[PDB]
Amino acid sequence: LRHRDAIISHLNWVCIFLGCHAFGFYIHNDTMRALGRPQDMFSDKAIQLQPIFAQWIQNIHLLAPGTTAPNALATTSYAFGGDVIEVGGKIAMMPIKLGTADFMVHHI
Amino acid sequence: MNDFQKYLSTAPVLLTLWMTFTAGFIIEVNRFFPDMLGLYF
Amino acid sequence: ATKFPKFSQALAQDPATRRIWYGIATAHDLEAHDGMTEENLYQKIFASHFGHLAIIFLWTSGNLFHVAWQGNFEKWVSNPLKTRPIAHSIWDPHFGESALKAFSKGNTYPVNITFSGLYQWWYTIGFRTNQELYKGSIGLLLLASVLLIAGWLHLQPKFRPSLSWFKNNESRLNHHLSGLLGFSSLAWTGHLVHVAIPASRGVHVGWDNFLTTPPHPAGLTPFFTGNWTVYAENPDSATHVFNTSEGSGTAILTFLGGFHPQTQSLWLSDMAHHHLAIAVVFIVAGHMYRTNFGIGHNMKEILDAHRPPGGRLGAGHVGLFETITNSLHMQLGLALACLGVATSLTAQHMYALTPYAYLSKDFTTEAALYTHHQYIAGFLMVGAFAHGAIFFVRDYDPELNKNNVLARMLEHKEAIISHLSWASLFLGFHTLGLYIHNDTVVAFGQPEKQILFEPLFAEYIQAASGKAVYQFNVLLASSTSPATAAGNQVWLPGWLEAINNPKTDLFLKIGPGDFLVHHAIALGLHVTALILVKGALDARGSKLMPDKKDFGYSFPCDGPGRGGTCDISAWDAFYLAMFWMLNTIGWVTFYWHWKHMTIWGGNPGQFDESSNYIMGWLRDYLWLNSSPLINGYNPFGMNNLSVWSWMFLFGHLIWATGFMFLISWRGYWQELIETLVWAHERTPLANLIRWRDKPVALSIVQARLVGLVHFSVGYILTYAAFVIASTSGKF
Amino acid sequence: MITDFQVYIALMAALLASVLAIRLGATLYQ
Amino acid sequence: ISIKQSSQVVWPIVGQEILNADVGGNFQGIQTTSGWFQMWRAEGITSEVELYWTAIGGLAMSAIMLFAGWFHYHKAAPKLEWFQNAESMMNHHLAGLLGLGCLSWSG
Amino acid sequence: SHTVKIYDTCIGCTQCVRACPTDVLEMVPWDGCKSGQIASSPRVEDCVGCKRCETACPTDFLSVRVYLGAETTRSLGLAY
Amino acid sequence: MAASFLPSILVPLVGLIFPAFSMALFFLYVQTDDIA
Amino acid sequence: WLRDFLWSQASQVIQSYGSASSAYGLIFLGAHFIWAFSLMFLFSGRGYWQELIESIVWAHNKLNFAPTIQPRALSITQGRAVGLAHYLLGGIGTTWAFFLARAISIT
Amino acid sequence: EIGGLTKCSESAAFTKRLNASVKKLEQRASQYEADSPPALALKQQVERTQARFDKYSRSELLCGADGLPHLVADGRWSHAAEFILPGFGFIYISGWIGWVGRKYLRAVSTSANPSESEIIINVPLALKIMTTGYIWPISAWQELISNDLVAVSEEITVSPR
Ligand code: CLA
Ligand code: CLA
Ligand code: CLA
Ligand code: CLA
Ligand code: CLA
Ligand code: CLA
Ligand code: CLA
Ligand SMILES: CC1=C(C/C=C(\C)CCC[C@H](C)CCC[C@H](C)CCCC(C)C)C(=O)c2ccccc2C1=O
Ligand code: SF4
Ligand code: SF4
Repeated sequence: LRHRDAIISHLNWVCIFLGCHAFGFYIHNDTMRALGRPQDMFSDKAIQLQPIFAQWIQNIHLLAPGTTAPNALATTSYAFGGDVIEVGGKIAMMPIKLGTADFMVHHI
Repeated sequence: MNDFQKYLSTAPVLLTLWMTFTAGFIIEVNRFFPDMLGLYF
Repeated sequence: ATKFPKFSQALAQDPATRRIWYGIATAHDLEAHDGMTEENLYQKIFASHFGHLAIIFLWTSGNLFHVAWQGNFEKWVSNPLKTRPIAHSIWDPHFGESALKAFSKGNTYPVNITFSGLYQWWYTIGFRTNQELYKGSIGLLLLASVLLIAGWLHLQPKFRPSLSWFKNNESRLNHHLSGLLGFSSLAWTGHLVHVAIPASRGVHVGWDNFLTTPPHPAGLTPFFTGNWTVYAENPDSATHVFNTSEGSGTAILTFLGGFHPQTQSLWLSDMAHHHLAIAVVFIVAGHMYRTNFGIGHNMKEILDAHRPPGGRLGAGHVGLFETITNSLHMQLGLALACLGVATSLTAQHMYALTPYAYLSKDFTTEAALYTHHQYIAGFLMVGAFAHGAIFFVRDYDPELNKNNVLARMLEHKEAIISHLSWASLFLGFHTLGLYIHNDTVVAFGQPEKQILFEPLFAEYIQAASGKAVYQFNVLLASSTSPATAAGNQVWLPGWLEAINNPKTDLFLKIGPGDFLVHHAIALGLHVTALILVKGALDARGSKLMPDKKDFGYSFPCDGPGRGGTCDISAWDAFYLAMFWMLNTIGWVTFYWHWKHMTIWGGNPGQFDESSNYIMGWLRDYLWLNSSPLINGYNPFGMNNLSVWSWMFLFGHLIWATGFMFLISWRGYWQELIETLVWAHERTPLANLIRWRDKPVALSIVQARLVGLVHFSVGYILTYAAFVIASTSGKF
Repeated sequence: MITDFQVYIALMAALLASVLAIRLGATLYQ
Repeated sequence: ISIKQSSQVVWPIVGQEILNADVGGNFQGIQTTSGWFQMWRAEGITSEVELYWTAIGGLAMSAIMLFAGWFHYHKAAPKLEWFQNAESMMNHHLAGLLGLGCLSWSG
Repeated sequence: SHTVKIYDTCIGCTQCVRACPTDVLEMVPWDGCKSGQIASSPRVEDCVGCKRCETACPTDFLSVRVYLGAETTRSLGLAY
Repeated sequence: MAASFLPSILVPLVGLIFPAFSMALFFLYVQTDDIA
Repeated sequence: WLRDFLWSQASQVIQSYGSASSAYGLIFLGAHFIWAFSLMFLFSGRGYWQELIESIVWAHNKLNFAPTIQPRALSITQGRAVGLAHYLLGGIGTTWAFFLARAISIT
Repeated sequence: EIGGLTKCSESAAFTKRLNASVKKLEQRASQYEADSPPALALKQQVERTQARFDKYSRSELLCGADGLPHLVADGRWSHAAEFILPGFGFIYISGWIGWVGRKYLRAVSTSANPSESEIIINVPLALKIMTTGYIWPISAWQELISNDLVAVSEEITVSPR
């Protein structure tokens, strides 16, 4: 209660920073695509924003079954990597890859 | 029993019973006399 | 008065950012300014009016200049149906190469295509070359300079008119009727006969040769001999090719009726005769009032004489002359109401009775013009009621109007408001109920159970004007009717050809969907009127706030006491009614656009069947027609509709941002701004800089206004993008 | 087509209109 | 795999019976998405009679909870000192509610 | 500064004075009512315009009226 | 010199220079303590 | 998002009339309606509504009847609560109908 | 006929609609065995569809180009079954409801606790009063003539004008 002003002012600034950058990515992309400048977009085929930390974690979890969880025979979840699990011709789970679009949405 | 009857006499309980009864008779009329687009029979 | 705003001591001493905002928002409320007198008020308004007219003429001169300089008007004239008229060139350094190419289709350089109908209008009135347009632009630029000079001059001490001059009703009305309207209409007839009609007949008449090129071979001899029928003999034939001499006649005044067969627009001779008769009517009308010559009526005597002898109107109209004369707000309310009616009539009559050549073939322009004028009409009607409410707060004197019609409105305001509420509730209940019943029965796959009332009364009106489709043998649809035998003498053949021609918009065929949508429109009109009327009639006070007139037209609230008083002012009624005006005009324009899109697409039956339930509107109008708009740009490229896609999203964003101001209120924001001030004061290297106007949250009324402006701008931009992109990307 | 001279003429007329507009604005301000 | 799960059926009235979809298994109804069939199959439920008995027990437990609420408000209401037993409450809810619940479900 | 007026329907109940958060109002002697006192607003320079005084007033219509006007630091309730 | 050059000349003046100077002038006017 | 997610995937919910999914199209529409209905409460204030109720109470009194439980516009806080409740019901129910029609089609 | 319409019993589009609806129902029915409850339910739906289409055919209902019934509500008695007679029924029922509600409110206005009687209904008085609704128009006329329906303005509150 005695430093509420500091807490709220810093949270306000964090919100402005996050909102401006995360949503400005989308606004920038809409403007670039509308102007016929796809090569100037934030995208995989352009200026990239790769979620490298999430990808690093995904690789670690994919490698876990034999090494850091040696008694586990398979991964905790196929979303991290591995084969496609197929049931009745439909996909039950398969690796969920993370790129620029996933970066933008996670920051949203 | 007087107190319970007075509770049943409160506005929401009576509205619920009355609207349920009205809805029931509308539903039954449409069950036995369906598709009345006007009084043509 | 030592700081901005110098017109308000109270605002100039506020130490917060509020001082700036309110200054801007109160600059044109000249009555409230410090030290204002009535005479100075009228003089400043006069000068501001000169400035506004200068702005209008600059805008028109600019349209002419940009078309002349950068448009394709000569190519359009040579080939109207296969050219897209240009508005102006694009120069935008942010464009990519793809965008430049996309926006330069059909041309060598990027352009915007005009949807204002300027090409069709200028073509109809006789413009043929870029040089003529440029000359018009130059003339209007000079005229704007003249108006600016006049505005400056009438503020000089020897040229400021007196209050008596501004309050001379009879003379101003005489001059505005006979001169501003009647003589302007006569001069326009002169232009049509000398310039536009010859241009339509493949003959050049300009400043070079008009003194020696009579607009009729018989000259003015028939006019002065009273043998006027000569001017009607030999009209353009049914094979007349517009802009050429083939099939042309020589009539300059006619009453043909209907449309020119090739342009599908009104005959130029018919329009010339219309303006000549109008000129006579208005010049005659402008001689009614007494100015300086003994003859004529006095308006005060007219008003005071009209009291019904029975007494059901009480004192009658006594007191109204002084009330109107001394209240600029009542005068403005009357002007805005009549202008709103006239703008709606413009929208309704231009689509049906096409006045300009080839305009009915420019579908996007038709949609844009109708939507534009209907939205402006809505704004004008809302303004009329807002200024009525302002009049009630600031100008109405109960003793001057004692027992007159104006006071008796206040006397039965409760009956008026309650009955308007009953009408609104009835329309809403039954229209929404019928739509929902239809939606439900169609959802359960039983469309034959729909309730589909035939708009029999309107179909009867159409038949009475001659429409044969509905099998009503009444009046002009009846061969033996007296109306038919009389009308066949002048205008009936052309009118009957047009009205029974399904390719025209003259009395479009209607059915049950038209019935339901019309009752929805009536709901919108009644609710908007209810809000505006209750605001005006409760502007002076109510049971909840009996002394409301002491607090002014606009004020936030009267606090949380007495149960709570948010949005109690008359300004708040204006604010609430803006939403209903937008919703109503939206329903109107949605109806117009969907009916026309299905007509233009060759399948009216889609509207006729799917407009009877809401899902039909959502799916077959909005969803189906969103397609070209949303693909203006996509992962594969862009086309020239990408600007409309961007504007569509822009409008959605602005509308949603307005929601923030409308829903979240002041206290939250003020507390947040307090922490912002703390942060800035305590941050090194940034506290070297300080504000000189204390940051505060926006005020209660200011936030309502800002939310309303964001809402309205988003609404308008979204719909404009949709209507333009959908119509132009489909056809 | 509109010549360069005609464009320059229009711009001069615009400049006149702009100075008259500034004059009127300052006058209304008083 | 081919049969759509459905556990709600609507009566034929005013045409609403169209909501009884052709979900397969000689059965018409609404396709339900709350996962009941998967949970029941995971539990070992193979017959509708087992479901009926689970429903009967659910009714019995509902009545028991209602009586317990009446009893602990009107007949035997604990004192505030009883409620202020954070330590004992945590011990019971961890070991008894969560621990024994997990042990019995594993059983 | 805001304007605060007392009308002669005041019954001297002292409720507006107790409600005021910034001490704008005070009770003064008066022979117009049974209680022998009327409300007064000598310190309108400190009035924030909260209208708690109006919420507290028991008469119909109000006997104390707050009309909002020219804003100052004091009337805007600024700590900065 | 040609009129076709005017957009690339005038557009930066209308859309960048003019708003900046107008906004600076209005800021200076609203910050002025004694205007009359 | 507007084109490839909302516009594209709304196809099932808006084309559901006349099938077993028609309840979803109806609920889609009704949720839109309730969401828009909430904005009346969220954007307005009770002073206006109380003043309108005065005119309506007048009409009832003009025919010699009126409740002794005097009608009042909702409180400020209740106006906010009602507006928010209808907002959440409308928006969430719209997403509910949309998701369910889409997912029943794709499963 | 009226409005350039045609009787649904003479409308090809109407009969096409009937055939299409029946065909879709029977196509659905064809996927099951003849004795399955889905089949019986679908065939009952088929019968109800046919009965509805036939009932609309035998009526006076008019049909537009779409093959759907349209209602005539200009006041003609030849179509009175579409708006006028249902409207009579609605006015009668709604006047009954409103008259009995107003009567009950006025009756309990003089009770010991009028407000309590609005949130807790005196059921016997309410049922007695509700049974008197059937002569609501006559009662309304008598109340109007006896000056009990309409109050005076001097007795009704208003706000300052
Ligand atoms: C889509 C409509 C919309 C938008 C754009 C906003 C925007 C915002 N809201 Mg609001 N809000 C909304 C709807 C919206 N809200 C509604 C409907 C309500 C009622 C429930 C609220 C109630 C509400 C509350 C209670 C709060 C907010 C807050 C905020 C701010 C969050 C901080 C931030 O990210 O700033 C960044 C700005 C943006 C994200 C907007 C666009 C950013 C662009 C794309 C990038 C930067 C552009 C840059 C400025 C250049 C501009 C160029 C220009 C000069 C031409 C942000 C300004 C909060 C706040 O103020 O926190 C600090 C806050 O507490 N809002
Ligand atoms: C005959 C001489 C004459 C003329 C030509 C004018 C002209 C004008 N005066 Mg006026 N004035 C005059 C005499 C005259 N005045 C006299 C003698 C007095 C003193 C008694 C005044 C006192 C006066 C004042 C105080 C003001 C004016 C203003 C104006 C301008 C009005 C705005 C405008 O430009 O709209 C022109 C509009 C048109 C030409 C088209 C009008 C069409 C409208 C929409 C009506 C259409 C209706 C349609 C025909 C039929 C009805 C529709 C129905 C079918 C539904 C206009 C230039 C105002 C101004 O702005 O000055 C700077 C102003 O404030 N005048
Ligand atoms: C309602 C009346 C009316 C209207 C609106 C028009 C409108 C038009 N006429 Mg028509 N005309 C009319 C009546 C009218 N006319 C009459 C009664 C006749 C005689 C029968 C004509 C005969 C006629 C001919 C022969 C021609 C036109 C043309 C035109 C078009 C271009 C005019 C132009 O160059 O604009 C610019 C504006 C002006 C020329 C007038 C304003 C001039 C300003 C005020 C100059 C300023 C003077 C000041 C001293 C400057 C210095 C001071 C300042 C710098 C401070 C335009 C559509 C021309 C056309 O192209 O048709 C297709 C054309 O060749 N008209
Ligand atoms: C789509 C959203 C929406 C809807 C449906 C309404 C509806 C209404 N507005 Mg509102 N309004 C809105 C948005 C909306 N408004 C917005 C965004 C604003 C800006 C703040 C306003 C500002 C406003 C003002 C200033 C006024 C209105 C008024 C009205 C009433 C007009 C008369 C009428 O049509 O009665 C018919 C009633 C309806 C259409 C609503 C009922 C909906 C269904 C049919 C009822 C179903 C009940 C259901 C069976 C029971 C619940 C089921 C279950 C929960 C138990 C109507 C209730 C006016 C009024 O009060 O007039 C009397 C009025 O003066 N509105
Ligand atoms: C029809 C349009 C119109 C008219 C007739 C008026 C008239 C008036 N305004 Mg208003 N105003 C307007 C629109 C208008 N305004 C708009 C759109 C805004 C923004 C919301 C304002 C905001 C505003 C404020 C804040 C104030 C006024 C004030 C006034 C009054 C004093 C005159 C003045 O402001 O000096 C005119 C302004 C100037 C002379 C400065 C420059 C503008 C000139 C005319 C043109 C610019 C030159 C040109 C663009 C150069 C191009 C260069 C480029 C090519 C490089 C006068 C009654 C003032 C007042 O005192 O009220 C009583 C005041 O304080 N107005
Ligand atoms: C309005 C509240 C609400 C509603 C209507 C639902 C509805 C549903 N839940 Mg959900 N749930 C909720 C809140 C709700 N949930 C909350 C707040 C949580 C977080 C604890 C969960 C966690 C949850 C789980 C883990 C599961 C459901 C499942 C379901 C579905 C099956 C219902 C069932 O009987 O499964 C009965 C539940 C089970 C058979 C599994 C329960 C396992 C958990 C871990 C037991 C925890 C109990 C414990 C004592 C709680 C104390 C927590 C502790 C930290 C103090 C149904 C759609 C089930 C499902 O999706 O089936 C297809 C499912 O497995 N829910
Ligand atoms: C008021 C109507 C109007 C409007 C909205 C425009 C708009 C435009 N002009 Mg055009 N212009 C106009 C009149 C107008 N013009 C007139 C009458 C002339 C002849 C002098 C020109 C001469 C002109 C040239 C040579 C060029 C433009 C260009 C442009 C474009 C970029 C802006 C620019 O740099 O121009 C600069 C404008 C000037 C140097 C003169 C401006 C003269 C007008 C009368 C000023 C209007 C003031 C206005 C009424 C004040 C009120 C607005 C305010 C209250 C919001 C933009 C579309 C550029 C372009 O086409 O790029 C593709 C360009 O190169 N204009
Ligand atoms: C519309 C609206 C109202 C008016 C709405 C009111 C008074 C609600 C009315 C609720 C009804 C009376 C209860 C439910 C009853 C049914 C609608 C009809 C049944 C009638 C009887 C059986 C009781 C407010 O009072 C209000 C207050 C503050 C902010 C916004 C608003 C707001 O938007
Ligand atoms: S408005 Fe508030 S601060 Fe002002 S006198 Fe009343 S209670 Fe005191
Ligand atoms: S103004 Fe009102 S609250 Fe204050 S003393 Fe007088 S009656 Fe009491």
